[PDB]
Amino acid sequence: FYTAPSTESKFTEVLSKAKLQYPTSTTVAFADDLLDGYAASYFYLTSDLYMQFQVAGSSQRSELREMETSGDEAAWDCTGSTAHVASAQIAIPVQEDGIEEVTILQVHDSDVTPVLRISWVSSITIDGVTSEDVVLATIRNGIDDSTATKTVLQAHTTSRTEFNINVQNSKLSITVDGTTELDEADISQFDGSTCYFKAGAFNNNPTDTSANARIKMYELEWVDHH
Ligand SMILES: *[C@@]1(O[C@H]2[C@H](O)[C@H](O)[C@H](O)O[C@@H]2C(=O)O)O[C@H](C(=O)O)[C@@H](O[C@@H]2O[C@H](C(=O)O)[C@@H](O)[C@H](O)[C@@H]2O)[C@H](O)[C@@H]1O
Repeated sequence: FYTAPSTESKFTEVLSKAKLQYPTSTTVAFADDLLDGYAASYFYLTSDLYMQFQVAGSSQRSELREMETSGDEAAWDCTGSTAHVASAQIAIPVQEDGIEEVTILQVHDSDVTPVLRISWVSSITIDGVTSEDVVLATIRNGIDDSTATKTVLQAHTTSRTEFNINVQNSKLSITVDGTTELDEADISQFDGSTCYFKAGAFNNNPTDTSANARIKMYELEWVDHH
């Protein structure tokens, strides 16, 4: 009985440029499936026109993965001269008890490393400073370095928030409601990698593997320029 996100033309283009993964990395719905009215408990359109992702379990996901309209997977040069831009209007609800971190946007390499995760976190400690209930940027220091650089972007609000990721020429910037919160972070450690965007709900390290992470997107698009 779930309404499909494809019924809203504001999502037609990104869905044509996406495939849906759930509850792990396996695709459950390709672009043509998504455009043909795909809907389920973990991926549906709310009555007020949010595309809502929901998932439970450790490291489980309901996530769109960037695709080309050709059906090729997106695999752009992570540090190339072409600008790649993802924009999303996201409402992060108060998360259920036991939900501790939810990744909502990513730049992922074509193998096994997230270049960037934007995530909500219950708590984070960065160089001795503890922040509670914030939205975080995490940039991995390398493919062979499991550590990452972390930057608080925003105090969590239930309000619809505009996020923009701009990647170009080995730098990455993030704006939140129009304000730069990460200014040209270096990602040269992904020279020679290819990359793609992801958006949705990716549940990291829950303390209740039964609780549902839930994320709502009012707008979502990804583009490039030359
Ligand atoms: C890292 O995030 C991982 C996510 O949780 C998902 O599993 C994703 O699929 O892969 C991400 C990744 O590998 O980058 O998780 C590790 C971790 O949990 O061990 C983080 O490494 C720790 O980070 C903290 C910190 O920087 O605050 C350190 O205190 C700790 O010693 C580890 O370095 C990593 O930063 C990243 O979040």
